[PDB]
Amino acid sequence: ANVWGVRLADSLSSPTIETRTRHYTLHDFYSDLDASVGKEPWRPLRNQRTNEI
Amino acid sequence: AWPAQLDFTIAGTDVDITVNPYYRLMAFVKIDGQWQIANPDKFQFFSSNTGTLVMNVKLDIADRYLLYYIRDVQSRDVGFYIQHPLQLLNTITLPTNEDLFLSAPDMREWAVKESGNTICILNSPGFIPPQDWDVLTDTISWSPSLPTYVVPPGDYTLTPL
Amino acid sequence: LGMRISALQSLSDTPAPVQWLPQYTIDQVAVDEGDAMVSQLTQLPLRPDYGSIW
Amino acid sequence: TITSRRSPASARRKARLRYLPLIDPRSLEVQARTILPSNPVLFDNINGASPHVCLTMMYNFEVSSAVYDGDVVLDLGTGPEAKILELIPSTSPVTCVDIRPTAQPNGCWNVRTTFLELDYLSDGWITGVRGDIVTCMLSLGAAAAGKSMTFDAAFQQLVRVLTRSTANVLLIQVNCPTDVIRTIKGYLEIDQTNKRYKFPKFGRDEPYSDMDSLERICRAAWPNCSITWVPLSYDLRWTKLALLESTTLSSASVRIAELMYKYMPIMRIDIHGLPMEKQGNFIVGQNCSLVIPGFNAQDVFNCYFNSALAFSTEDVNSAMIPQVTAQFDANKGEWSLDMVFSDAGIYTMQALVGSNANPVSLGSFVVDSPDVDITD
Amino acid sequence: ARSAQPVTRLDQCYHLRWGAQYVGEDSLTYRLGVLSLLATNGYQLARPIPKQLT
Amino acid sequence: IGEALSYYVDYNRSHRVVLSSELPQLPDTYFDGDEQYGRSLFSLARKVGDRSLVKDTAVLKHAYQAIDPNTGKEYLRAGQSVAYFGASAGHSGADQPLVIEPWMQGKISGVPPPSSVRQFGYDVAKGAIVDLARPFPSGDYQFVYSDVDQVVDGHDDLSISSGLVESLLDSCVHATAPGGSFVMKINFPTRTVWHYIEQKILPNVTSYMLIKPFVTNNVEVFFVAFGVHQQSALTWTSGVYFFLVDHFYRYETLSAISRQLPSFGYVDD
Ligand SMILES: C[S@@+](CC[C@H](N)C(=O)[O-])C[C@H]1O[C@@H](n2cnc3c(N)ncnc32)[C@H](O)[C@@H]1O
Ligand SMILES: C[S@@+](CC[C@H](N)C(=O)[O-])C[C@H]1O[C@@H](n2cnc3c(N)ncnc32)[C@H](O)[C@@H]1O
Repeated sequence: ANVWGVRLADSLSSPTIETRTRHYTLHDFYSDLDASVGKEPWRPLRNQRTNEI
Repeated sequence: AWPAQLDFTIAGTDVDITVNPYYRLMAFVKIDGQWQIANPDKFQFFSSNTGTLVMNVKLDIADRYLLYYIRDVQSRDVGFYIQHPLQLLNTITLPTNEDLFLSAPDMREWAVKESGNTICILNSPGFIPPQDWDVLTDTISWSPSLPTYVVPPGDYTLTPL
Repeated sequence: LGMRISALQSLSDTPAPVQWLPQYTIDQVAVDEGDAMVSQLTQLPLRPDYGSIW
Repeated sequence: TITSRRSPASARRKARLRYLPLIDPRSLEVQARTILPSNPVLFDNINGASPHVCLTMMYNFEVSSAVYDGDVVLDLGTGPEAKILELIPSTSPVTCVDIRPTAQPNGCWNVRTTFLELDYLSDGWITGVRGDIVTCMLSLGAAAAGKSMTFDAAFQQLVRVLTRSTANVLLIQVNCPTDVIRTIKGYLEIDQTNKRYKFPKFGRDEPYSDMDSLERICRAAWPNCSITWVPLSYDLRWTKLALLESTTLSSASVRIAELMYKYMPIMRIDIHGLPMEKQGNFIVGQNCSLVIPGFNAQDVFNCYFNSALAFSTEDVNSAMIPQVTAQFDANKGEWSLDMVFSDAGIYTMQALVGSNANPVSLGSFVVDSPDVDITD
Repeated sequence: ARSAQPVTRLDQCYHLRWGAQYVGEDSLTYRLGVLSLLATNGYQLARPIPKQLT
Repeated sequence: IGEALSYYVDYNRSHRVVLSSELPQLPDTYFDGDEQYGRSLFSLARKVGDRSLVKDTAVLKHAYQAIDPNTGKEYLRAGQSVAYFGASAGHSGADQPLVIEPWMQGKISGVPPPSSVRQFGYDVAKGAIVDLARPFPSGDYQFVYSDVDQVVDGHDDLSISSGLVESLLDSCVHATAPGGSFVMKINFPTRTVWHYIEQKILPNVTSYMLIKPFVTNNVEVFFVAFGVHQQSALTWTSGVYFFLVDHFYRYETLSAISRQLPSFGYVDD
């Protein structure tokens, strides 16, 4: 183990695969700009007790 | 098949059988809907590959009332390929001159008869064994509760009850 | 870094205490030492719910 | 946090060990979870103990009362947890045997206690072992069922192997019905034909025997044995082991346990005892003679119905039976106790010694109910 | 991590580059730099971190 | 998608005798990067409910079919006083293995309900927690069903895992009520495990079978022994040989297939 608050000892892991970058095109810009029901450019965060945005 | 001569001793008799050695052939002497294999020392085989002189049976009066139905033994199922009774071992001419074993057929109060005098019932409640009848060290019967006796003079035609 | 490689394996939570069965080893210590240590770690001065004899 | 209760049995166990063992912390170190607490309660068990537990506690109390101080013992089939270590006093060697390997510490005990797994129902292991009293409770029927033999055969093998032993007193949990078979519903249904039990709460079953057969085997083993059938205590004296260690009783359960004890009694056997002749019937309403020789004109005897005294023989006019007499017969050196009883059951006949020392026990005997034969 | 599920980035930490001379021992920036180095090398917290922080 | 595929082979006294050294074992390249990639991909893409529930139902169905040779009826029956080694965490339903409720109520349609079910393991919620690789204070059970794995205590070492398998076989045979049966899982079948089982477990067992409910690509196998604490001469057979061959070869084929598919959340180009 611990630095000032105890961290998991006895094991150690990390990711292995990384996705390749995707260039951003005008079609993508337009599709993001006309926010459809399935994929908006935002995402609501809500409280953990009242369960409201 | 069995030889022309048979003895009633601790060594008993032995029969020969023709069958494919793939099987196991336990006894399974049934009495009711249940089967009650219940023959650890009554039957005994040497090596199924040869004739192996199967069924070293130790005969006693109970066989006269007991049909055996030699069955096959497998892992999942039992007696599925071959299952037939020992038809002529159902009935044997018992030599009254030589002593024999006196196991009981069933719990339902079977009465022993020597020559018609109606000896005391074997499975009678509160039974006292006669001094002549000797109890074998290991009872040769399907039920472990039933002991084994010896009856040298006559002692045939075990009457039902 | 002498530690092995494996993801965190977390057990589950339960709202009530669970029974435990101890198991013993070879090493030994002094009985008075154990009693002093349990006196250091104890929480005895509390009023428990009595219950019912019969 | 670790919660638990203590008990005088716990203190008696703690009085044995010299060095306190150390657990291995793996089972607690592995815990990477969250277990919410709860308020502590002294008598946590809200449904009360079960009848099996009550019967086991009756057995344990009987063992603890039988064992004295500074006596070498050996229990047959104790289990992974040596519960007997909490029963008998903390100043006596307690070498016990069981087929399954133990779970108790090794070393760090004041008085020597040894463990060993060797299938006690076998030949060639007792000649080296030492002991005075031997206890085998709730294990003999299990072994008989395991080896697939009859209870009488298993008992005879046990007695023949114990003949090699050096013990003198012997008390075991024999398996015999001492009353009209009732088949207690839901806990024990007896099979008249095959003579099995089929405990429905554990899916177990093992054979049993009868009193005359067991006594005949014991007599064939030793001629001077003094068989005695310990009676169940209606006075609830065994309740100490339950209440003093935080266990609720649940009276229906204790009643079921009392009903179930009569089919699984425990006989006590004294290898060095005093034989005594008897008659055939000993049925109530009829005369009953009894011969006991060689107590040199000091014959303070007292047979017990269950635990109360009856015919203390210091004055026959104060007995609790319809009639009783005694005579010395100096030429023969044997008393002829003839009396008539009024209640069927088992009597102890404690036979207080002709001296200031404690009483040396004699055998027990059962009296049969009245006959139903009448003629005018 | 699952060894068969790709991520959009192998490490998220920052690794403060220049201004460390202005922040020495027992400062939150220094301690967070140490923790970010540990997380990049592949350590794990003994306490489970929720899916939606609070 | 779907349920699990069951593959079993049970002992028969008529096939053949074969030494442990003649049996196949775990492949060498089993803990490699690409191998773990394939296994993890297949596990992620598998669509099933409770793996433990599926496995346990299949194993119990295939286990209540055996019948002993020493008698006629069968090994397992109703009211057996079972013990469940390796009880587990919550499963989004009850806080115990999801087989206990249906198997007590008599819902599996091939199993009679037992008398009671006691639980043990590090991650149990309604039973004691103990180290099952060592003796511990407990009663005796006519049927112990062990699901404890050799990963939590095996410190990422095949030899240590094999030794743990040996110790767990030893414990599970000490705690199994002479005349009953048990079920143990083997994560990493190796020739040391086969030799130990042949030398120590077979001579004290009446019959056995070993099954494999296929739900995810791996080489785990279950071992079921019947009628413990009874002398007998038993050995591995040609049936077990063929079973192990097909087992390992289908593992190899599915691994070679799954190591050619794309990742789980890949972006195609
Ligand atoms: C469940 S326990 C109860 C023991 C009880 N606490 C007592 O000692 O009074 C029954 C024990 O009897 C033992 N007993 C039954 N058959 C065994 C025999 N074949 N070998 C030695 N142990 C015998 C078993 O080892 C088992 O642990
Ligand atoms: C993969 S799980 C099996 C879970 C099981 N299928 C279930 O759902 O109930 C293996 C479990 O066994 C436990 N375990 C592993 N090694 C053990 C040991 N030596 N003693 C006791 N429990 C152990 C672990 O805590 C883990 O929860």
